[PDB]
Amino acid sequence: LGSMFHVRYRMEASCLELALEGERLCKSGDCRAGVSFFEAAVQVGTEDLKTLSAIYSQLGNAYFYLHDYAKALEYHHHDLTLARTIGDQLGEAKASGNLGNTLKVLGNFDEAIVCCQRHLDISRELNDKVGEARALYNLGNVYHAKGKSFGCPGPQDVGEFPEEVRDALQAAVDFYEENLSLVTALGDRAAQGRAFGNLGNTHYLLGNFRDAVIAHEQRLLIAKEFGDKAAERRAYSNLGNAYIFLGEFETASEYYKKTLLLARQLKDRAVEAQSCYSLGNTYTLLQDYEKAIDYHLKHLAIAQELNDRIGEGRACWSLGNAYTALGNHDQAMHFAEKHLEISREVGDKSGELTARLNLSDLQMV
Amino acid sequence: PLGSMFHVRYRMEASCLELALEGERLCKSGDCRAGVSFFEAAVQVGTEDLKTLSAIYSQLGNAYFYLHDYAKALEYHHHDLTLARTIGDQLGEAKASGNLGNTLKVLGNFDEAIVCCQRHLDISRELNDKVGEARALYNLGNVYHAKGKSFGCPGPQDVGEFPEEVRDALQAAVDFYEENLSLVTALGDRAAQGRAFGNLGNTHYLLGNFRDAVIAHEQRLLIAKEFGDKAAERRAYSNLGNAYIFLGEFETASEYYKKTLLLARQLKDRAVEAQSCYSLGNTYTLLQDYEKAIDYHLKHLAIAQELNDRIGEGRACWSLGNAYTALGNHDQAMHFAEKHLEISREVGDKSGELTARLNLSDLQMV
Amino acid sequence: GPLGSMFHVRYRMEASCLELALEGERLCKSGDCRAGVSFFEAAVQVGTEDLKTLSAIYSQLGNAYFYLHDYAKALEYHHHDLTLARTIGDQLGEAKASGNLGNTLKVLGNFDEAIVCCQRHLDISRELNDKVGEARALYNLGNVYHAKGKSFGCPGPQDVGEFPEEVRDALQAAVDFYEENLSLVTALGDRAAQGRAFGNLGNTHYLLGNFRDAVIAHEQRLLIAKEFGDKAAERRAYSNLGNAYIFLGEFETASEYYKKTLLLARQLKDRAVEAQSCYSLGNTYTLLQDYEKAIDYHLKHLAIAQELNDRIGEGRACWSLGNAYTALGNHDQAMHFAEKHLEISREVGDKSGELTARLNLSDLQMV
Amino acid sequence: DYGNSALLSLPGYRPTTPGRNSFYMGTCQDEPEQLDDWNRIAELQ
Amino acid sequence: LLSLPGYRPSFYMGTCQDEPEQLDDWNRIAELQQRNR
Amino acid sequence: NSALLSLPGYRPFYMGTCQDEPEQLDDWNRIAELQQ
Repeated sequence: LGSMFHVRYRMEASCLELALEGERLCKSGDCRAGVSFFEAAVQVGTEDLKTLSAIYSQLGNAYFYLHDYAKALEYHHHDLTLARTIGDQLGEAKASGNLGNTLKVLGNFDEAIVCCQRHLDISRELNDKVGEARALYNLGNVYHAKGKSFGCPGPQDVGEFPEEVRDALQAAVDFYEENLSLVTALGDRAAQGRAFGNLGNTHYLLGNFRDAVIAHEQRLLIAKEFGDKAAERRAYSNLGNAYIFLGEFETASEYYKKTLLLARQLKDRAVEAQSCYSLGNTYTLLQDYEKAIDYHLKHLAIAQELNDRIGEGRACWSLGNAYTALGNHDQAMHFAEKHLEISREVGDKSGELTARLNLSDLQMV
Repeated sequence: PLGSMFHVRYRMEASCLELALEGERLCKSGDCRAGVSFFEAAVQVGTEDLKTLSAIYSQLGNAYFYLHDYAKALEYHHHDLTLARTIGDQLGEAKASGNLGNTLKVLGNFDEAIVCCQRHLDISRELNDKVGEARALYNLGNVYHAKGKSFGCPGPQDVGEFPEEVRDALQAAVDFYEENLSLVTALGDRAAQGRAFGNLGNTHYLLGNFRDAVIAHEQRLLIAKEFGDKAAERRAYSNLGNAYIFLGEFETASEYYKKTLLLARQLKDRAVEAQSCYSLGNTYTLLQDYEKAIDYHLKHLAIAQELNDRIGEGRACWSLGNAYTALGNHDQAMHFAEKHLEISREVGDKSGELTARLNLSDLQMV
Repeated sequence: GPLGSMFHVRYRMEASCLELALEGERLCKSGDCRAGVSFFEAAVQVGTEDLKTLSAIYSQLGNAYFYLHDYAKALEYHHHDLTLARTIGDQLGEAKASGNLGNTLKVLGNFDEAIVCCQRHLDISRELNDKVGEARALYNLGNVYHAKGKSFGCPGPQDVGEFPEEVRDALQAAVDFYEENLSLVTALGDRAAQGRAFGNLGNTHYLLGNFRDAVIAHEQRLLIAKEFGDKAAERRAYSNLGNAYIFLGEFETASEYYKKTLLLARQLKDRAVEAQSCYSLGNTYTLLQDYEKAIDYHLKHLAIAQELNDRIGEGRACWSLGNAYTALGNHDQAMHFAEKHLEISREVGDKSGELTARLNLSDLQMV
Repeated sequence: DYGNSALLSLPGYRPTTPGRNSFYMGTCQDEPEQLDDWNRIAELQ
Repeated sequence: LLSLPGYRPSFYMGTCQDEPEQLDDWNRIAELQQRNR
Repeated sequence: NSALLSLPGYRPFYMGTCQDEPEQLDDWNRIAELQQ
């Protein structure tokens, strides 16, 4: 009892108070305002190096989420520098990991490898098994991204890819499987799911489609266990993709159908449209062009709804070729015009030249 | 009329001296933005006369300096120095070094600024030019004063841990100002004595030598009265009030801030008038006479709203909130705390916004 | 039945690198290089196996960016073309890429490296005994030194010497290269290249102060322009000839060459060249002290300037008219254009003109 | 310089000489960037 | 550790109020124009 | 002396330019002839 002293509360704004406000704003999802309050706490400064380390790291993570990777690099670099000088090698490893992921997005893979390697080595030295696993997952992600950054991906007919890409993807497989081994031993079902998903997509890019199916089937089972409908839908989509490349189009259609089922229940119009587009291409492979037109039209309508102009042109080109395979030359000419119009409007120089070469031929019959 | 074979020579359109003279007249009138264009035009034409060229460079540097384009001020003062050195004009070399030093001083390149102003001093002593020697001493004092001032605003009221780097720089400024004062008093230049006393007083003020600061500013005040310079008189009154605050004699400080307000109202300077009211508000807060503190903080608020000074409006709102809280007016305190929150959001004062929230939470409970 | 109802499905594919490249080239042929660039860079994204094709894409992208005044990307793609030609040891391609890289560097003011690249073009051409390439490299080197000499002192004291020695040396080097080009081009019987050489040789002599040699070279340019029926080149020759005769002091001859520029300008309906011709005629008759004719042509220039909204040229006419009227004695008409000169000089930032218009009105008011 | 393949710094090139050959497919969508970190600061001594 | 931003293990006044920087030079060129005329 | 004339302005009608010859880019048809 004695609350007639509050002119002393009127001065303030403590290093800690600004920081806590920044964190609450990021918790609510407004990281743009959170950054201002974090940098304000930086201006005030503090004596407590443990607090300062936390501020730098959450500023890096906040800038990372706001796609300002340059300043994300700045503050994670400061966190690493601070952790190194006072010897919190526990802090050093975690900062190296965040610095690595930042470098991974910027495309500086060579330094990204080193930083996450530093995270792995320190975790193994301290016998930090959860940190070791997270390092393995990070390394897998970096090599997965490195392999993907060269890809105009070609398993086409019988295709070859550069040795650099195969080596990077195989390295990702090794890291993911090492992560999986340690995560299964720790009994972390969530991390097991994430590992199976990325392992499956890496095999998918490599051309190891049977192994991809197996991994995504495990992702599906874990997604059901957690009731994560979003993850369930991703597994269904990846499974459909893999069965396409195996040549079993009937099986693929039923997996894409299950993606559509969950998309309609989540009322996700964007995923619903992508599902219809995949179904349209599946029935094109099955040469049932009537069903292909049905799904490509459903995709077109959702695209026009969401004003997705890019996807509109994709539907027009597909519809043109579906109608051409049936013989409707008047309906084909209609969508080929719409393909030319959209391709001009969005700057698709490739599409514009194709739509011209399509109308020239179509006009003659 | 008796000479109409005139206007083929003034018609031609050209000369360097004519462009230069136009630039100088524009700077005399205070429009240095237009003067710069005419000076750089004379530069494009060029001249044979190196003494004229030296004058052009120097006045371009001084013009750019006044327009806060310190990068080009450095360019032309550097050219003036280069020219003075090649032709061996040592008096011109010293003056150019001084101007280059002051430019570097604003740019925060203190180490090179010391070198240039030291060069000005050395050449002045070598030529036995006492007025140039004095000006160089004053410049060196100013540079060290600025160097000491540049180590962190987070030393408010009233620090305590002064780093030795700062103390050494401020003490060097004191030495130079006193050397300037000695030479200026011997030359009988009362104006320069006033300027020295002012800067000496403010240096002692930053050092924490408040009694010496009072003494120096009292001398500045006497010289300001001698010259009838009301502006300088008001500056002396303001510095004196500041110093008496740190001595702990708040009653004396209030009467000096009152005299600043008197001269501010007679000069019709609304901005200085508002700063004076704000200082008076804080003085009576230290005297715990919160009724008088509210009176002056309100007068400051009204002038702030007049001048649309949004920053100063928030400062008044926060002060009024805590003055009313010290009296017990919970409703009036909540009003200004809300206005403090609003302004703090509008101006991006993240610190102020969080405080206004922590203030309203507590105030609401009565 | 069609001949291709399922070979229509073969074009429903997507677009090949060659197809995108050919579209880019057709757009540049039509003169819309802004759209051509997009299709070229699209072909770059697709990529190709054929290094000969890739070399052509880089070079035509550099030339396209050059025309669009985006010299930074012109440097990029010509540098890639040079790099590719060097790795595959295509020495003919290496020389051509060096020449284009040199001309790009010439525009962006880096003459020292531009010399190196064009010298490389010359050396490889001589090594392969490629006489047409040797000639083009000589012409390029002449152009670079011509531009180097022209950079600085533009504007800047130029009558009877003496300048910097650096400028005279660069212009003399241009003369040497142009004459070497001329010798090789005359031996190859390339009349078009002979014309281009004579023009640039004449303008180099003109800057050097060798006005008699400039006249001779431009007279040859004029004869070749007539041979090809190139009215544009014919008009350029007439203009250069007038300029040279002014500096020789033969103003009557100069007026008749400027008159012939005006004739061709009126027939091509080129208002801008037509105005420049009237302005030159106005100054010529001022030198001949026939101020009535000078006012006539300076007025014709003023009207076209106001039409084209050329505010700069409007002030130039006002200043000339003021002094032409002053030489006649029309003090009221002179004061009118001197005021207009002051107004324009303020509006366009001509600080020199503004001070002179003031010094003009002061004097005019008193008589 | 010796380098038959080191010139690959030049934009896109290089030649080398049940079931589904050719015709188009789509993309694949990976796993979530997992940010659990919005409560590292809030625990303090 | 010694260079990392903001660390080491106010109330409003309006402090200082310095003395004004002196410029008067707008005379030297016209002054030279009676030194040769 | 070499440092002396490094500064702008030194040392003891209207015209119209020399109007040079236009930059030669007669090239637009390499790629169509490369269709071999």
